[PDB]
Amino acid sequence: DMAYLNRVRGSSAARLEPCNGTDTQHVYRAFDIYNKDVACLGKFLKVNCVRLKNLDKHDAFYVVKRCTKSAMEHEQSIYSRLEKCGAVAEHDFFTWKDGRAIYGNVCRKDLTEYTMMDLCYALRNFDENNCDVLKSILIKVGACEESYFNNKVWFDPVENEDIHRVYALLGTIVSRAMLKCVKFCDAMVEQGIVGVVTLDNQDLNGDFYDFGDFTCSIKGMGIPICTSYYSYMMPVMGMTNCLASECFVKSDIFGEDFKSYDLLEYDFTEHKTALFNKYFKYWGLQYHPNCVDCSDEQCIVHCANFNTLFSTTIPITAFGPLCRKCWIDGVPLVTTAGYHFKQLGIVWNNDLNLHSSRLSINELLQFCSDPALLIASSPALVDQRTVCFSVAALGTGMTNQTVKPGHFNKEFYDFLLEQGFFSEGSELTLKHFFFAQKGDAAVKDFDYYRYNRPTVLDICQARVVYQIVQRYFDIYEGGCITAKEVVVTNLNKSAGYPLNKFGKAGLYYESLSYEEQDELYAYTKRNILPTMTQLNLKYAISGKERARTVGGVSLLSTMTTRQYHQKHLKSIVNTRGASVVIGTTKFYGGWDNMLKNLIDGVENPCLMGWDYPKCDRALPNMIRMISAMILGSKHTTCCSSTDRFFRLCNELAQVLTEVVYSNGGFYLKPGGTTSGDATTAYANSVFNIFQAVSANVNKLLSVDSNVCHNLEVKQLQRKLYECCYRSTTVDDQFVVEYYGYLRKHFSMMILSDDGVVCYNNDYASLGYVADLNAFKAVLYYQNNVFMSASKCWIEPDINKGPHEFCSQHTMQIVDKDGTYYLPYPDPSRILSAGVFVDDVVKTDAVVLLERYVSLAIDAYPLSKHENPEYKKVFYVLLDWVKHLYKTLNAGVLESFSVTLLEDSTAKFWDESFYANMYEKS
Amino acid sequence: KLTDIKCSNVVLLGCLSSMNVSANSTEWAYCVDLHNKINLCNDPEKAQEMLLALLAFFLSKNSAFGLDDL
Amino acid sequence: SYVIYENARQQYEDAVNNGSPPQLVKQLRHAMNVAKSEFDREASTQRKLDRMAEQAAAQMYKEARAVNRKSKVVSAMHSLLFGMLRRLDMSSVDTILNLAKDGVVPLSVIPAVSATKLNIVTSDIDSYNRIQREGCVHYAGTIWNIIDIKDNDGKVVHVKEVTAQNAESLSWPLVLGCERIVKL
Amino acid sequence: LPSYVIYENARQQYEDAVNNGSPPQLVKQLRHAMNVAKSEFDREASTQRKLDRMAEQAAAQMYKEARAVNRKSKVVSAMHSLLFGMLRRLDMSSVDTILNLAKDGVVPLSVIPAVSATKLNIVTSDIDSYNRIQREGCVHYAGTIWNIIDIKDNDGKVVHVKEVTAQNAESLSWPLVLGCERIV
RNA sequence: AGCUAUUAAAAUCACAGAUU
RNA sequence: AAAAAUCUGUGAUUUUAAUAG
Ligand SMILES: [Zn+2]
Ligand SMILES: [Zn+2]
Repeated sequence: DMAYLNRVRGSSAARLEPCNGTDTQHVYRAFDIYNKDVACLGKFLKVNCVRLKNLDKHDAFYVVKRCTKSAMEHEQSIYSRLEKCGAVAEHDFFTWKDGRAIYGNVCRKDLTEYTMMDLCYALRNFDENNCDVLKSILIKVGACEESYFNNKVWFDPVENEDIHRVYALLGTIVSRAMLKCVKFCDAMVEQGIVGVVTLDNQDLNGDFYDFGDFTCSIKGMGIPICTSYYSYMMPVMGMTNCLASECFVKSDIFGEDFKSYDLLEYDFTEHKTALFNKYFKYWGLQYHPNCVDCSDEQCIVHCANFNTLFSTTIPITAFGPLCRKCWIDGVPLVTTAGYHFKQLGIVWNNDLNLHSSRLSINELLQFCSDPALLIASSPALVDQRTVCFSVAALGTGMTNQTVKPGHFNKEFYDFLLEQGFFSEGSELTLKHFFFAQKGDAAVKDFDYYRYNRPTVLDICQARVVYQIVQRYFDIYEGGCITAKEVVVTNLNKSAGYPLNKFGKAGLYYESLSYEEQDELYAYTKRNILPTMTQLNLKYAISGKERARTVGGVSLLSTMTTRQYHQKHLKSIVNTRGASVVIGTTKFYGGWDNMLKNLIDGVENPCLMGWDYPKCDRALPNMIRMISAMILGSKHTTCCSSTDRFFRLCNELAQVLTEVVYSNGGFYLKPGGTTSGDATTAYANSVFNIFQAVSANVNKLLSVDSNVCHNLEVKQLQRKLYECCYRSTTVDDQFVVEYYGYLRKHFSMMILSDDGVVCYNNDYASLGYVADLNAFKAVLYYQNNVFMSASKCWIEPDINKGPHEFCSQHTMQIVDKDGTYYLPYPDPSRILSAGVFVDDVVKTDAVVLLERYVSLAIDAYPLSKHENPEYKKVFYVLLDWVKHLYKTLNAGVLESFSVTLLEDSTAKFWDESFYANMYEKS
Repeated sequence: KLTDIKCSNVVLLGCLSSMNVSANSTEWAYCVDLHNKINLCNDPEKAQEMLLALLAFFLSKNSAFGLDDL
Repeated sequence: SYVIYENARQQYEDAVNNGSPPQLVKQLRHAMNVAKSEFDREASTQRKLDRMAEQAAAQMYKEARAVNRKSKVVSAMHSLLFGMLRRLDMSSVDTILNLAKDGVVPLSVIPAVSATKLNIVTSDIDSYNRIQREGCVHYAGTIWNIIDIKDNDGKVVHVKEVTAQNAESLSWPLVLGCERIVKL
Repeated sequence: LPSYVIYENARQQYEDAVNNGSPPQLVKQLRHAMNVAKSEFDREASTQRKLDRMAEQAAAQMYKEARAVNRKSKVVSAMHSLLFGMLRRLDMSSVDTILNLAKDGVVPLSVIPAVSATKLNIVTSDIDSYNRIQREGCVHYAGTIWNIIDIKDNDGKVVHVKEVTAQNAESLSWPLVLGCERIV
């Protein structure tokens, strides 16, 4: 005992406190192991190491590993060649005697408690319970004091903004690790060692150790492999902002020592390339600073991922449209000549003409809506109410907008009290009202883009998820359609800014002939047209106090965007019996078919849903771009490679990053999404399936393959890991095999950002499929928003249907020999919809009879409900409609002496008319 | 009681908004603060207190005229 | 016009009961069939105007009602509020309105970050005693704290030797300034 | 065309035989003629409605086409005024100067107004930030010197520079909007 | 020998509800 | 000055289809 403890102490140190004595200590640590019998990224228990604490240093553990003498000597040969570099911890080699055997020992000096893998794993598998590893690492590294954790919500990004400040202090750890990785790989090539380097070999300090599986070779021409080292760490280095030290401009715009000409620079191509060769030297694959040089769709995702990581070092004022001098009718101008994207880089127009005269409507229309001329000819602006960058203000000055309350319907309310509603028994009461807003409702709601942050995907895993999510959309068809064949439902709607100052969308759709619409559309396939959205406040009944804004995209964006997508979008609503439900009705038994189809085929079923906190604001840029790439993948014959790129840029330039006009000031939007896009309800759906699949892939990799017995799952895990981190091309044979495995055990029902899942319960408990504890993990490092467990639900039995879908509860009833589901709403919504109205003339019901019809159609399902109070909700609406019709008929008789016949309209206060709408076939 | 209070204050902002209190933000941020909080309140005792604070402000704008509620 | 067809219908349908020659009956029935066809056209043309008349009357009745309501919204809404405040059983609303009906009414009310500020006009000593109790103002169902008092062009009352000396001697009205003790 | 006259002539002959008791051998021929004349009249009359409804279709289309021309000519002439209204505001002397400094003659759009414009609007939230921006009454932004010319509070009323001191700052209606101008 | 009536469907226009 | 979509209700005009005279 003591004799062995003597030598481990070393020949030049002392003060080692034994944590477990001469016996090894059992501990749980994360590993990234690929082997003939296992391929996992989880954590394993290890027994071979004795750990000792050094008392003098802040955090220094003497760890000694004992193994067969041959293995100890093998490491010594490897260490002796590598030791002269600056990335290897001090090793000491010796052997010790036992009563009947000899065994070797390898002693490491001053190794920190946790490897780099534990930091990465602890952040990519996160839940507010059993989080002691992440909490521990913060304290020892020195990011925050222990008093910080006293706050019960310290971990919530959208409620504790200071958290992003704490993580940034870990940025030095991550950045320091990489610069020591490139130094180590260089030693490998020179000294001639072949091996695979991974995170679990590295301390938090940056030193490498535990290289027992490396093999020797001739000096020089060594081979290091680092696909899994960088890939697994990618979300962390973007979440922790590790490249802050590389900021190009280190002066404040408001400082008196600033210079003017510094703002002009826009071309940072050389700067980005220098970083790549500095940190990712041995990454292997090519990297094109400007995505216009890429070859495939997979390369555009690959390069655009790096650009999002390197965009943190570029000034915020360098992005946006690039404008140029121009001549119109002989007088000068400033007009768009390109664009500078955070993701895609710099793109130049292929068509710009510097001299124009006798403008046609097409030239006149795109000149007027292009921000270049209006932004340049107005004063500057500094708005301290919002974090978003903003420089412009109308010559007329700024203004403000308020929101007025609703109008109270006295006659209907008195009717409810007479019937017995709203009694002090507290059965039902009003919950939806018309809320007012202060003068700054718009800008202070645009400020919520603060939550948008530059997330970075681990590209080695987003390749496979991009393949699987695409398989869900292979049923539908798509292509380009001529302007003669488009369909528009509402011509009486705003055309955006500044075109709305002259007329609504109908005026422009008839002033532009078909040939001029196709001329403009063909022009957009080779040029970029920036446009402005306008923030307008929604005025409708709500149950929550916060105001909600919706942007109206300029006409030239939607007029061209839907002509490019209309054929694909209309196919999603015509296909029936698929994952996307956007086109299915809830009447005529549609609700029963939707649920009965979802539940069919899943063994041992369970039911769950989930919620995205602030989806519109926190949606990452990278995953919104991919949603535009998947929906455009159908254009295979009608467009060449370059035509699809310039149609992708036009979507990013007009929707993702925009010049937003609100209350007389133009602001530069940082990202996210806007509800006014032509692909809103369908671009959300693709993102929704991206998170659901990405949660499956993330967890399936982490299950200990050494104890799995479902051979089909065991083989899938090994093929999945091999296809991600150890292959250059995805074999589509596996994807069809894995996609056919989700459809049997993880069936889905998706509709925009609202969806339901029916999943095999036995597999989820073991971890072969996603689970609510897995959706917390994927959102934290892919959306950096915390998904509180109280906002989602689980229903362990299918007889009750989903708890809540599309804001409507579900009930199951038995009738004759058949049993079916029925949706019914929240009762307070139907009653409150009549008491409070948004227009004064609606206070008198007799003017609008048809408002309570078509509102009792939604209330019929309540008639089947158990609670007698809920039953009254439907029958009161029938009496109310009866009261109105008999009042109008007698009123017309007295006033004009003509009697209306009641027989034709007597079907509206009998439940037989309403029941026909929830009858199958 | 409670549902009468939640409806007797929707008409108050209707009277105040018609009287053009929206011109100056300081007095419109005071009313909208009460209007929003009174609607969400569940305790009838507290909801009454806010209504009286809003009602007292309304009288200050010289809008009493003839009263039948002696 | 329709009476002609009915007279022919009654006679010719009854003719079946007598021994009229079949060949004449065939012609007689043919004429009756034509008359019935004409009657149907009269019914369709007449009633198509009748249903149009009903629609026009109902449409204009709704329009007349709608335009009538919008012409008196502001005055009507004030009555709506004061009719609603009666339905409440609380006595607090009665106290405020009773004071307002009296000679004591509030001046401008100032929101503030620290505490709201009140200004109250007290025309007579009785009005001052109404709201002032224990050295504090009891208005709007809350305790309001007095800071300073203002005379008719003066502040001499500030010493608060006011209960009897000032009522007989000095002029009125008397104005108070207060702040809310509890912040909402 | 003359079918109606032919039918009327046949009708006259038909009654001019029946009313006096003409032999049936002639009446039968006339009755056949009436069927021919009436049926021919009806078929020709069927064209009248087709022509009439095509005439109204033509009238609706012509008016619709004519109205569309007026609307199109109105908007384009309105956009010329807007487009040439903005051309009058450009300070192209200042803008062109920076375009020479740019290496390739191109500059970001989000930087032109902040570098070349002559007026700046600053919205301040708290006096803690006001005194951070203002120094001796001048503001520096984008490495350029601006001086304060005008101030307006949230309500839209004018505020004096001497009125923004600490004690009176609490009374003001923040946010406070400053209007600045450059000195060259 | 082609003309009149009642239902069903499609299209256009107008208004009104619910959902993300 | 009040957005992108899906579903449903009422009314008016036109056409088509079926049955009856
Ligand atoms: Zn590339
Ligand atoms: Zn295409």
